[PDB]
Amino acid sequence: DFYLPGDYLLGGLFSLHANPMCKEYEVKVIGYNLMQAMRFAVEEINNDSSLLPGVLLGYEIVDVCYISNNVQPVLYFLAHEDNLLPIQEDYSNYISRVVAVIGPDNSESVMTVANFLSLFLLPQITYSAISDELRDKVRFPALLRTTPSADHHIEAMVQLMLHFRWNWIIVLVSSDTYGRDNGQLLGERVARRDICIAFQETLPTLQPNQNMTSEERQRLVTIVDKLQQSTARVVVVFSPDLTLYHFFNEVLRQNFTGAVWIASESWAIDPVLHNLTELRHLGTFLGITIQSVPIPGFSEFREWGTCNQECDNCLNATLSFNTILRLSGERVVYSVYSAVYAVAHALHSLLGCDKSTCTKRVVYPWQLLEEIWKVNFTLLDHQIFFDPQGDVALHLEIVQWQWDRSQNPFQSVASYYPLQRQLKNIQDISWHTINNTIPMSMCSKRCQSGQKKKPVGIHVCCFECIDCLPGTFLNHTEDEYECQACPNNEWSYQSETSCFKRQLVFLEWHEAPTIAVALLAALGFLSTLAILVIFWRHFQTPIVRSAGGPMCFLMLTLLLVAYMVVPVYVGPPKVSTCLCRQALFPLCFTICISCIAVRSFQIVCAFKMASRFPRAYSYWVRYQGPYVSMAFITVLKMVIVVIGMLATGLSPTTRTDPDDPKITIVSCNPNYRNSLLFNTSLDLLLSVVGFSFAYMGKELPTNYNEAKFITLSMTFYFTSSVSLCTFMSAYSGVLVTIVDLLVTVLNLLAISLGYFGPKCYMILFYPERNTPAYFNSMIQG
Amino acid sequence: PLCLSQQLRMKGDYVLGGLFPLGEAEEAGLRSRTRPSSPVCTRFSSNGLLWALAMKMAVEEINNKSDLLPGLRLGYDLFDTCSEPVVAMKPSLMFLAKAGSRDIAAYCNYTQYQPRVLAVIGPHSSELAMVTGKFFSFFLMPQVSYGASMELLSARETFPSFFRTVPSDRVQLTAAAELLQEFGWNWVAALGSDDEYGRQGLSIFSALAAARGICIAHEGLVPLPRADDSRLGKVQDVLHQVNQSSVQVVLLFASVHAAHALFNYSISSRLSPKVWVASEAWLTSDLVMGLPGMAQMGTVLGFLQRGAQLHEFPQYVKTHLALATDPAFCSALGEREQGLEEDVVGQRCPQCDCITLQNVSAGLNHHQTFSVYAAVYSVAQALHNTLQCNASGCPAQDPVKPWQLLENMYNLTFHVGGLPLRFDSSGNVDMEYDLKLWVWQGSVPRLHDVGRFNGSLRTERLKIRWHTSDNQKPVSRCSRQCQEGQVRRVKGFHSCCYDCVDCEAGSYRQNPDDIACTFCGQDEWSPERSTRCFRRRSRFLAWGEPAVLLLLLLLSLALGLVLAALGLFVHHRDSPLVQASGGPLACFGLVCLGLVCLSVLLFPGQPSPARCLAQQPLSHLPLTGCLSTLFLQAAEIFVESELPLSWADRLSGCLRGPWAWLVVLLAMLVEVALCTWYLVAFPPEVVTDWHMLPTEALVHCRTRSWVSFGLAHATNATLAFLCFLGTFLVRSQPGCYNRARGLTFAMLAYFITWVSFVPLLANVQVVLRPAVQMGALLLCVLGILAAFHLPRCYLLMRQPGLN
Repeated sequence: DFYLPGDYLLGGLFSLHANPMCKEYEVKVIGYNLMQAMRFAVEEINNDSSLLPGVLLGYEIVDVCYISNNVQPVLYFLAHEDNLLPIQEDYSNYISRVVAVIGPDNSESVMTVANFLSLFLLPQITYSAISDELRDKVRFPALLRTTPSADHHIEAMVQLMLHFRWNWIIVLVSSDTYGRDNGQLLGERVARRDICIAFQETLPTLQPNQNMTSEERQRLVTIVDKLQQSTARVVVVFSPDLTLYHFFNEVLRQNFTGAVWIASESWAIDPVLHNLTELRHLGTFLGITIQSVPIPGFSEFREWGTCNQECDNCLNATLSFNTILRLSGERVVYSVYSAVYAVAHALHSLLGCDKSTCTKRVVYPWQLLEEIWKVNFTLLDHQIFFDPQGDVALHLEIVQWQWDRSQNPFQSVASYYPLQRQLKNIQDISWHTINNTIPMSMCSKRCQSGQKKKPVGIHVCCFECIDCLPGTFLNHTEDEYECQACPNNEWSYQSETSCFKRQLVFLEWHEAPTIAVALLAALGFLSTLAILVIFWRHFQTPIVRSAGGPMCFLMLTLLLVAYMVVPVYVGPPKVSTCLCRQALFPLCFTICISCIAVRSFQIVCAFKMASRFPRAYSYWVRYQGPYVSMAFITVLKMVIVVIGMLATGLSPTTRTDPDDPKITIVSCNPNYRNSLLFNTSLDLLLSVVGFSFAYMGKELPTNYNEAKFITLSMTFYFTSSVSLCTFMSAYSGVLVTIVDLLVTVLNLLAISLGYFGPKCYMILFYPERNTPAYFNSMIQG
Repeated sequence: PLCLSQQLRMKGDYVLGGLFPLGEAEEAGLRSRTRPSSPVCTRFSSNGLLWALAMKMAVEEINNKSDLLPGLRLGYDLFDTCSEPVVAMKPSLMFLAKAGSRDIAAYCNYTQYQPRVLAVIGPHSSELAMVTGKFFSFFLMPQVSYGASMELLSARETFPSFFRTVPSDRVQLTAAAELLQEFGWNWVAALGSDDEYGRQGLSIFSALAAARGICIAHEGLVPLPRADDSRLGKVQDVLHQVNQSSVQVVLLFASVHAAHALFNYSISSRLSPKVWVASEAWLTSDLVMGLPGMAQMGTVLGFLQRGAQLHEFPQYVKTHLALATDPAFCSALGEREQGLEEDVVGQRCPQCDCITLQNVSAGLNHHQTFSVYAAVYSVAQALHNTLQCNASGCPAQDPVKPWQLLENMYNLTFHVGGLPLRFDSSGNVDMEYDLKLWVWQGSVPRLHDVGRFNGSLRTERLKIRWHTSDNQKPVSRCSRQCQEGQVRRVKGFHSCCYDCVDCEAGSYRQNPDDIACTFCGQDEWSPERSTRCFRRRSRFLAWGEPAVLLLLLLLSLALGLVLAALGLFVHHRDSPLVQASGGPLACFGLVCLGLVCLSVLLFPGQPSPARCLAQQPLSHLPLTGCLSTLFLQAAEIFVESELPLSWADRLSGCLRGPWAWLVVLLAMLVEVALCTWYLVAFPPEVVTDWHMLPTEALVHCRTRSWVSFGLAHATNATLAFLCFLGTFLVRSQPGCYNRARGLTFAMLAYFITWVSFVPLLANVQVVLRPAVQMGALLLCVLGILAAFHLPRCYLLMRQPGLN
């Protein structure tokens, strides 16, 4: 069970026990299983006549004892039958007693043996070691391998992680070199693949024989409590099963229910951990192993019953766990069996056998290495060829840990092709979710439409979701990370990753208030036209003339402009209509008010004040003091207009209506409120001063009645201005322009139908007042 | 040709072994392994030969010395390592073959084994250290290394025969962690070389971070300079993390090349300066001292080994090279060493030995030599003790086997150059360290001492410049054991430490463990840093509000004056003046003042939506009726003032009787009509806002549009304005107080009040909006009496008195 003579032997280094004498160590069923696998491989090769006619192969296994018995195995190998190994510079002339050694399973022991073998350049196929260092060939020329590297395992792991959408993971790696190396590899693999580790922390070693030392006890308590505190519920673990036993025991005692534990090869499949059969309450356990077509006739071989070369009770443990092994269908046995067959095929080609008779040429080790580096052969419908870096294209496979003792303790979920570097054929997988769903494991829920995502913590996976304010829309189209503004008429609101529209609003002619005021102004303008027609029709009277004579028409003429301007208020508040309303309408309004004000001023002066300063008022009237005064008023208003234009913006402003963005008031000026106040305060002052003077001269002339009209106009304009003030102070958002047009007509009518209209009214009702004699008597009195 | 290879062995009695890099294997054979042959190492190295000469000096010293190993001389088996296990393992296998043979047996037992050398002066490179130590451990041959520093080599289950000097990376890493702990630097991001050195140091430092307390922030590796050049890109990412983690301290356990690449990129990218806790592999190497601009990259400070330099070494090296030039001595030693292993030593060529004294006379004062020197003494002393020798000879009964040393090499005390070194159980001596800085003065970083390390740090922060400004120590701390109120976002590469964030206003925390400031309903009120949602208090137009109380008092005053006036009106019925002021229409007006009091009085207290609906319209109602009475009087006065004669008489006749009351009730009807109209259009309702102010829930009579109320009031206001136009023009009565002027003050003040308080009402805050509204009607109604009826009373209580 450990030796077989032959012509060209095949050394073996199976690890029989774990945790010189080495049967005191804990027995490992897998070690003897793999030993029997290699035995079956060599036996089948020798039985066959096609593979190698005659030229009997030979084997010999020396237990490696995990890490303890590494040097002695190889030294006994590559040594003469008398156990003397000479030292030479050139070893091309050395006949090592074993052509090629197999067996080193632990990566560290694999390196330890491979150093010496590279010294002698002995072929060495490692059947289970995984560390990526062995990929390097400058360090290990003769370290062929028939199981994929750890990088392929980690890629399968991360592709499984992606397929179920878990970007928030946790990593637990033992202290030994294996754990740290696999952890670094997973970190570098996931830092690029959208997945962010919640936290990677070391798992202290706990041997089964260990008495669970205290410091380790509270360290592990820290580990588990941090685990359950966090939100990542996919826990990838890289550690030998020996420590996993204690770790899982303690965590199970700790009530950590929701968790998806990913296992590494080291313990992805192993009878020791499977036999616990009490982990159904910790969720689902996944791992990665290597799948291959089952050896056709190896289980029947199994069931059949140098230092530390032999073992004590390996067969008893194998018989105990035979049910699991047969149901589980051990597959690393294929790894070692294919390694033995690759060595056999290399020895076959090297001997150049003609398929019927072989020349038993003395074979050097390095020659077999050169020939084995290129074997290309079928094996149970699996192609065996080594890539230039010493590795075979052997299908990995995701293993779901099924507790049910019915059959198949290990379940095949996903198949991972290394040549394509892709994990696929993911069959149905049951979980720990109550509905048999895919367990969630994410750092933060994806933000709903309309909110930006701003990162939280160092990791780029998760963020806080914030509904970016109105006018800013989630730019998921280009940059989903940060929300972006939505300028111009486009306007967004809370959330709403898509903007809305702003409608500019101005003064139209359809709104019922607009129609009503337009009709009011049309009636007023028709009244003004009738007043003008009567005035021109009765210029012979002293009522028409004393209102200004021909110059009175000018007021009326200028008055016409305002009515013409009245619609000019309606229409888009573009630069043109704006400049019109800002330059000429104030001109009319002002001259219209001020000429009447000066009329009253001089009427009362000739009545009352002129006597106070007779010479002064006479010299003033020399150049038409009244006409001089309101000429200066026209000049002052021109000054106000130009100053307002200089200090104020002609162009309109589409100021957002506070009621809703979709309505935006196109105010003809940025601050037409205060600008209008500055323009019309002078009008108010002039009107009130004229009213006060008329009130002083309230002794209205019998035929002139200047008070009865002028005072009405002035008081009602004062009230109108205050009404406009109140409406602004309320600031009815919409309709400001239409009410302003209402008010413009309001004061226009104030002047027109408060002063001029009554003149025509009395002219038509009775002409006696127009009698020149009565007019002169009234002037005197 | 210099005589070196001949000197690279000596016979002695208990031959030592050497595994040094006297050469550097060319970078072809290492890659070209198709034939089983070790690559040659023709390329010469200086430090390797210096170390070999140091071993030679130590051996010659012990042999010459009398009290140490009397009568027993020690030899050499100087063999090259070429910094490559493939070519360094053949000499190792040679060291353990057999006494004077070339075959290494594979017997199960090693107790009966008799190797050729007694011990090995272990290699320098730690990969070589691991490989050769794994090989030597089984055969229990004491291997003392002079340059190995990886911590695994101290694992005395797989390396039981390793007795390195040059303490491991563990000790300097503990020194760095202790420095961080005593400088309060929990939040530290530790980098490492991609090679095994960096990863090993990083793992040890993770364990030390867990133990001491400092919380790792970013645990990455910096790739070595390689032909891929994607390394450079990767560095940026690693470097980027240092920027992102917000760390002022970074542990760089990188080798000289890796740290060189890191710092070159850091300068080239304008990286923010920070403390750079260094390592012995780069803290002094010139390849990182030469980089331009490095002075502006924070304070570089790290622990460097302390140990007496092997003085009197330069003279010995110069003398030995010169004597190796001398033909006589070379020929003599060649004759002495004939047919033996004097040729199998490394660099055995002529040219392999033919060099110039300047070829090696550069690192003559190299700190590694002492280690090599120390190593020999160690084994010397070890041997001196395992033979139980004393001063002036010793029995030396049987050739001592190496495992005898193994037994009698642990916890050994030997003095090297006056330094009493001593191994520990793990086999590594404990030498102290000193904190070397990188103070810059002229772009030539000078390193100076800050504090020493005897296993416990003795720093003194005062000396370190700390760059930054005002030599402020860069604080890189992590919020640990923070205030419970904040929300706790766990950070760090390990779960260690966390960021604490004060919660926002309006959002509470369900439990301390949860990681979100939960947002509760507006019914509760949540200020900053409150894990709870606190209910507010109702805020309304209560009868007890100070403004509301003042308004109630004003209403009481108004009621009193109204009752006084109406008592005078009920009494003075016969007097023509009372009637001429309005008659029983003015009685309707005075009771309408009382009724507008009875109307406006619905505002204060707990408001109901129904109260909002039914309050303001019936509020305008009685005031509207009384003001309609006022309008009757004013219009009659205006018609009297006009002079149409016939029209005045007709209007007086029409208005004296039926039309007066008809118009009064028509005004009442119009008021109720527009009341119903607005109630259909914009009926105000009681609504509650909780976000208007934080600590209270503002329940108040929200108005759908104050424009509707404005128009409802404006009905009576426009009647007021019509009578105002009718009455203002009237000139004062000749020799008598004018009647029209009473109405004139009345309505003019009424406008001055309402036109005024509409904007004042709009400006004021929402809940007082009804409050001042109260006052409005009060002031409003007050106005009338203060400007309409006060003269009426004045006369009535003075009309009898005047006459």
